[PDB]
Amino acid sequence: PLQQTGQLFGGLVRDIRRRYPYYLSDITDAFSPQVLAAVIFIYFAALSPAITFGGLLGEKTRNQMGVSELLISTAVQGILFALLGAQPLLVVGFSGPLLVFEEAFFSFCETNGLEYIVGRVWIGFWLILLVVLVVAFEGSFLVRFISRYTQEIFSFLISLIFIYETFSKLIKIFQDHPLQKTYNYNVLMVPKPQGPLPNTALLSLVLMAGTFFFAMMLRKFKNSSYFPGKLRRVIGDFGVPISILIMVLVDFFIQDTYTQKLSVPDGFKVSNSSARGWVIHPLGLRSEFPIWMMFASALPALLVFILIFLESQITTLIVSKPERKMVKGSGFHLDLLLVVGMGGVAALFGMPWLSATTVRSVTHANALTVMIQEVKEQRISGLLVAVLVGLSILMEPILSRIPLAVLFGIFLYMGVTSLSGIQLFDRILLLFKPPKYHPDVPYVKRVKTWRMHLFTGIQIICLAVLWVVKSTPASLALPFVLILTVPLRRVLLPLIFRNVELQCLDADDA
Amino acid sequence: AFSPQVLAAVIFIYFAALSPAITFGGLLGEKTRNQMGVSELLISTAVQGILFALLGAQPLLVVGFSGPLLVFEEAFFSFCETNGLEYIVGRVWIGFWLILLVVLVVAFEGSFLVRFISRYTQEIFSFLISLIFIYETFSKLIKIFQDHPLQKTYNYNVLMVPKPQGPLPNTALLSLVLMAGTFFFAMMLRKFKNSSYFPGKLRRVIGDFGVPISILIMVLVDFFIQDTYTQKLSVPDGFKVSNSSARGWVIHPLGLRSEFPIWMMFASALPALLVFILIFLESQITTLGFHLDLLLVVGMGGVAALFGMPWLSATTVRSAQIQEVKEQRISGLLVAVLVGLSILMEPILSRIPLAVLFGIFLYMGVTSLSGIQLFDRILLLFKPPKYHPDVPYVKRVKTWRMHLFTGIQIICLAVLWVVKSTPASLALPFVLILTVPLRRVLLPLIFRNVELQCLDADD
Ligand SMILES: *[C@@H]1O[C@H](CO[C@@H]2O[C@@H](C)[C@@H](O)[C@@H](O)[C@@H]2O)[C@@H](O[C@@H]2O[C@H](CO)[C@@H](O[C@@H]3O[C@H](CO[C@H]4O[C@H](CO)[C@@H](O)[C@H](O)[C@@H]4O)[C@@H](O)[C@H](O)[C@@H]3O)[C@H](O)[C@H]2NC(C)=O)[C@H](O)[C@H]1NC(C)=O
Ligand SMILES: CCCCCCCC(=O)OC[C@H](COP(=O)(O)O[C@@H]1[C@H](O)[C@H](O)[C@@H](OP(=O)(O)O)[C@H](OP(=O)(O)O)[C@H]1O)OC(=O)CCCCCCC
Ligand SMILES: CCCCCCCC(=O)OC[C@H](COP(=O)(O)O[C@@H]1[C@H](O)[C@H](O)[C@@H](OP(=O)(O)O)[C@H](OP(=O)(O)O)[C@H]1O)OC(=O)CCCCCCC
Ligand SMILES: CCCCCCCCCCCC(=O)OC[C@H](COP(=O)(O)OCC[N+](C)(C)C)OC(=O)CCCCCCCCCCC
Ligand SMILES: CCCCCCCCCCCC(=O)OC[C@H](COP(=O)(O)OCC[N+](C)(C)C)OC(=O)CCCCCCCCCCC
Ligand SMILES: *[C@@H]1O[C@H](CO[C@@H]2O[C@@H](C)[C@@H](O)[C@@H](O)[C@@H]2O)[C@@H](O[C@@H]2O[C@H](CO)[C@@H](O)[C@H](O)[C@H]2NC(C)=O)[C@H](O)[C@H]1NC(C)=O
Ligand SMILES: [Cl-]
Repeated sequence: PLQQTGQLFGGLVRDIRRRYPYYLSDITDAFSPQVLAAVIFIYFAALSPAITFGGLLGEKTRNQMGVSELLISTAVQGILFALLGAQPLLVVGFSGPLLVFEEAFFSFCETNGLEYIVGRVWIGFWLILLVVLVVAFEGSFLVRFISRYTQEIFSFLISLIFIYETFSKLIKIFQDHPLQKTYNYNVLMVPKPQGPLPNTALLSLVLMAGTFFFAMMLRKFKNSSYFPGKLRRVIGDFGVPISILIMVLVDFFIQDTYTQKLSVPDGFKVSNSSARGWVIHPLGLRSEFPIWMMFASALPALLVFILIFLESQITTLIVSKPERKMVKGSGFHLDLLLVVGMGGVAALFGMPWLSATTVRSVTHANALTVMIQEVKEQRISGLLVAVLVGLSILMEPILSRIPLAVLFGIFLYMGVTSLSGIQLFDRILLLFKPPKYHPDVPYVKRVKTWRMHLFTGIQIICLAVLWVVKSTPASLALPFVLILTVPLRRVLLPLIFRNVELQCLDADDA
Repeated sequence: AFSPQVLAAVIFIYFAALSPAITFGGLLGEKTRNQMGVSELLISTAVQGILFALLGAQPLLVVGFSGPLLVFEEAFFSFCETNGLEYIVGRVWIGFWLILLVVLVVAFEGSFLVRFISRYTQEIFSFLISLIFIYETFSKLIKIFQDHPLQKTYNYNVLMVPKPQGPLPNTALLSLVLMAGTFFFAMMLRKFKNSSYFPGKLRRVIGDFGVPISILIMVLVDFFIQDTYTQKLSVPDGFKVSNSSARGWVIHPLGLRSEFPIWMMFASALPALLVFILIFLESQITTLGFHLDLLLVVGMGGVAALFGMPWLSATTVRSAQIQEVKEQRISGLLVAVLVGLSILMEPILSRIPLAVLFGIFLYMGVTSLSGIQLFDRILLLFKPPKYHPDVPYVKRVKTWRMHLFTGIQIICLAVLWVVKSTPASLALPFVLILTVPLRRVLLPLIFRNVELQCLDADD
C-alpha cells in the first residue's frame, strides 16, 4: 500500500479501487446488536474528548471556537469520513496536538494584531493546496521515516502538556478566587464573577480530583477480577462517562456554590455570536486582513499538515497492523487527503480541522472486533456515532450543567492514560528503578544500563528543547523542531550509538 | 550507653507511638469536651511505657491507646452524659474495680479463657474496629460540613472565641481536602515502600515514616494557607490538663461538682468487666508470661484512671539473651520518655489540623483490613469462583459453604453494629465475646469439622 507507484494520485486511486467494491457489504454487514453496542461505546468515547477540548479552546480563544463548533465539525466530518473514507473505523476528532497548535496560533495572532479566525481560513486554503500537491507525488512513504523515536517524543510531550495545562488552569482558578478571610459578597457575575468568591477554588479542585480518581478507579476495575466479568468490562468501558456523571451530580446538588460551567449556546449557534457568524469572510471580519499574511500563512499550514500527517498516519499504520487482522483495504493517501481537505473547508467555516486520532480509532476497532476471529467492519456505526455527536449540541440543558473542573479532571486522566504505552515513559521510570529491577525487555538485556540512560537522556533533552520552543514567542515552530528529531535519529544517534543498541532502543512493533 | 542503631530504631518506634497517640488524643478530646485529650493521653502513654519497660516481663510489647479503647471511652462518655454522671469520676471508680479485678484474678490460676478465643472472634473484632474507624472519619467530615455549610453569603465578623460561632467559608472544603490529601499521601508512601523505585535503603526508610511524612506535608499545606480557618489540636502549654476549667490532675472519687451516686460506685463493676474483656482481647490478638503483662497493663490502667488519664492496652510487638533484654528495656524507656516530652512541643502540635488526623484515622482503618481473612472472603463474595486464590479454605470448602460462613460472620458484625448504635453500647465487649460460644457450639452443628478447621485456622 505504501509503495511509490510513480503515477500521479497512484495511492489514492489504488485505495479507492480497493475499497469501493466492499461498500454495500459495509452498509449491510452491521446487521447486529454488536454494532448497536459499539455505537454507544464510541459515542461517549468521542463526546468526552470533544467537550473537554471544546471547553479548553473556548476558554483560550474567548469562544471564537468552542464546544458547539467542535461538536458540529466532528459530526459533519465524521459523516463525510463514514461515507467516503477508505478506513471507516478511523474516528476523526480533535486531538491534543491540534489544541496545542491552536493555542500557539491564537497567541501569535494576538501578539501580531491579526484576526485569528481569518488566519485560520487562509491556513485552511494553504492546507488544501499542500495536500493536493503531496498526494500528487506520494508523500505517505515519508511515514516510514517517522520512527518510534519521534512518535514517543510527540506523545510524551502531548501528555506533559495536558498535565501541565490542567494544573495551570487550576492554579488560575485559585488565583481568580483566592482563599480569603472575607469576601465582598453580592459581587456581580453577568459574564463571570467580578471578584473572588468563597468555596469556588476548593470546590473546583475537589471536583477535578474526584473525577480523576473515579475515572482511574473504574479503569482499574475494568482489569480487575470482580463481578461476572462481562459486566466488569461493560462498566470499565463506561468509566469516564460514569465519573463525569457522578461529579456533575455532586456539583448539581451543591446549588449555593458557584463553579464555572461549559459555555454552550441553546441550539445550532456559534459560541460567541458577537465575535463571528457561521461563515468567515476570507478578506476580514472587522478589519482588512494583511496581504503579507495571506502568502505568509503557508508555514503554519505546513506545520499543521505535519501534525495531522504524523498523528493520522501513525494511527493508520497502527490499525493496519496485520496482527489486528484488518481485512479489506485501508488507505493512507485517501485518509490523509480527506482529513486535511475537510479540515481546510472547516477552517473556512470557522470550525476546527480534525485528525484521525489513535486512541478512539483503536477503541472502535476493539469494540467492533469478535473474540481474534475477525473484525466487523462497517460504515454504519461511525455514521451513527457522528450523527449522535451532532445531536449532542441539541442537549444544551445537560451540557451547561457540566463544571469545567470535571472536564479538567478528564483532561488529566486522558494525559495520564496516554502516558501508558510509551516506551520513553518506561525508560524514564527505569531511570529511578535500580538496575536489579529492570524488566526483561530487549533494550534492558541487550544494552548496557548507562547507554540506555544516555539514550533516554538525549530524548529528555529533545523534550526540554521542544518545551522551551513551546514557551518562547516562536511557539508555532514546535512541529518543525519535532520533525528535526528524524534527522537526529537517522544521522547523529548512529555516531553516538552502535547499530544493535539502536535496533533494541528504537524497535518498531517491539 | 545508646548505640547509633539503638537511636535509629528509637526514632521509628517513637514516631509509630506518637502518630496514633496524637490521632486518638485529638479524637478523644473532641468527643469528651477535653476531659481527656492529647495531653492526658501523651502523659499516660509516657508514664505507663516507662513502668512497663522497667517492670513488664515482655519488653518488646508496646503499650498505648487503641481503637477499642477509644470506642469504649466514647460509649462510657455517652452513658455518663445520658445519666448525668461525672465522666472522669466514673472512670476513677472503673479503675478501682479494675485493680480489684486484677488482684482477684491474680489469686486464681486463670489461663482457661485464652484457649477459647479463636481467629473467628479476633477477625470479627478487627473488622468491626476498622469499620468504626472509617465510619467515624466520614461522620466527622459530615459534621464539619454541617457546622460550616457551603452557602452564597457568610457573616463578616463571626466570633472566633472559643470556636467559630457561625459558618465560615472554605473551612469544610479545606478540611475535606486536607484529610483526603493526608490519606492519599499515606497510601502512596505505603505503596512506595513495597515498590521497585529508588535505592532500597532510602525506599524502606521513607516507607517506614510514611504517616509522619504525610502529616508533615499536609500540616505545611495548611500552614501556608493563612486566611482559612481549620480546627486544630487543643494542646495545653506544658504538663497540664486540656481544660483546667473542668478538672485538675488528681480526681476526687466522691465527686468534683456533683456527688457521685452511691449506686454507680457498685454498677461500675460491669464497665470494669467490659474494659477487662476488651484489653484482654487486644492483648491476646497482639501477643499471639502474658498473664503478668496483661495484669500489669490492667492495674496500671486502673491506677491511671484516678488521675483522669486513659488506661492503655498492649498493642503489639515493636520493630546473649540478657543483652537483647536490656536493649529492649532501654529502647522502651527512651521511646516512653520522648512521648512524654512531646507535650512540650505545643508550638508544633497546635498547628496540626484535625482534618489531617482524620485522614490518618481513615488510613489506619483501611490498612488494618489487610491480613484479615474475613475481609478476604468478603472480597471473594464479589468475585467469580474461578479467580478465588489457592488457599486451604477455598480448595477444601465448597464455595457456597464458605459464603454461608462469611454471611454468618457478617450477621455477627451487623449485630455488633446495632448494639453499638443503641444506648446499650457499653455492652459491646460482652456481645463480642458471645461469638466464642457461637464458634464452639452452633458452628459445629451447621458446619463439618474439616470446613471449620480450614475456614477458622490457628495459623
Ligand atoms: C473544658 O470544660 C468546660 C467546662 O465543662 C463543664 O464542667 C465539666 C466538669 C463537666 O461537667 C462538663 O460537662 C461541663 O460542661 C467546657 O465548657 C463547656 O462547653 C460546652 C460546649 O460549648 C458547653 O455546653 C453547652 O452548655 C449549655 C448548657 O449549660 C448551661 O449552663 C452553663 C453554666 O451556667 C452556662 O454557661 C450555659 O450558657 C448554659 O446556661 C447549652 O448552651 C448547650 O446545650 C451546651 O451543652 C458547656 O456549658 C460548657 N460548660 C460550662 C460550665 O460553661 C469546655 O468546653 C471544655 N474545654 C474544651 C476546650 O472543650
Ligand atoms: C534522593 C536521590 C537519591 C540519593 C541517592 C543517590 C542514588 C543512588 O545512590 O543510587 C545508587 C543505586 C546503585 O545501588 P545498587 O544497584 O548497587 O543496589 C541495588 C539496589 O539499588 C538496592 O541497593 C538493593 O536492592 P533492595 O531494594 O535492597 O532489595 C540491592 O542490594 P542487595 O540486594 O545486594 O542488598 C542492589 O541490587 O542506583 C539505583 O538504584 C538507581 C537509583 C536511581 C534514582 C537516583 C536519583 C538520584
Ligand atoms: C450488580 C449485580 C451483579 C451480580 C449479578 C449476578 C450475576 C451472577 O450471579 O454471576 C455469578 C458469578 C459467577 O459467574 P460465572 O462463574 O458463571 O462466570 C465466570 C466469570 O464470572 C466470567 O463469566 C468469566 O470469567 P472472565 O472474567 O471472563 O475471565 C468465565 O466465563 P468464561 O471464561 O467461560 O467465558 C466464568 O468463569 O458470581 C459472581 O462473581 C457475582 C459476584 C457478586 C456480585 C456482587 C454485585 C454487587
Ligand atoms: C493536596 C494539596 C491541596 C492544596 C490546596 C491549595 C492550597 C493553596 C491555596 C492558596 C490559594 C490562594 O491564596 O490564592 C491566591 C494565590 C496567590 O495570591 P494572589 O494575591 O491571588 O496572587 C495572584 C494575584 N492575581 C489574582 C491578580 C493573579 O494563588 C496561588 O498561589 C494559587 C496556588 C495554589 C494552586 C492549588 C493547586 C494544587 C493542586 C494539587 C494537586 C491536586
Ligand atoms: C471523600 C468523600 C466524602 C465526602 C463527604 C462530604 C460530606 C458532605 C456533607 C453533606 C451533608 C450536609 O450536612 O451538608 C451540609 C449542607 C446542606 O445544606 P442544606 O440542605 O440547606 O442544610 C444546611 C445544613 N444542615 C445540614 C446542618 C441543615 O450543604 C453542604 O455543605 C453540602 C456540601 C457537600 C460537598 C461535599 C463534596 C463531596 C466530594 C466527593 C468527591 C470525593
Ligand atoms: C465574545 O467576543 C467579544 C468580542 O471579541 C472581540 O471581537 C472579535 C471580533 C475579535 O476581534 C476578538 O479578538 C475581540 O476581542 C469578547 O469581548 C472581549 O473580551 C475581551 C476579554 O476580556 C476584552 O478585553 C475585550 O475588550 C472585549 N471586546 C469587546 C469588543 O467587547 C468576549 O469576551 C467574547 N465572549 C466570550 C464569552 O468569550
Ligand atoms: Cl483524542
